Amino acid sequence: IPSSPVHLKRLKLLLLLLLLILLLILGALLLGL
Repeated sequence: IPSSPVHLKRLKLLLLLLLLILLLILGALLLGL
């Protein structure tokens, strides 16, 4: 069954957002909290 590109877009957006939040916390980690 085909998959609309919008689904893939949201699946990639969610991953990018997760990575952004991860990177954000990896910044706080430099302060210790």
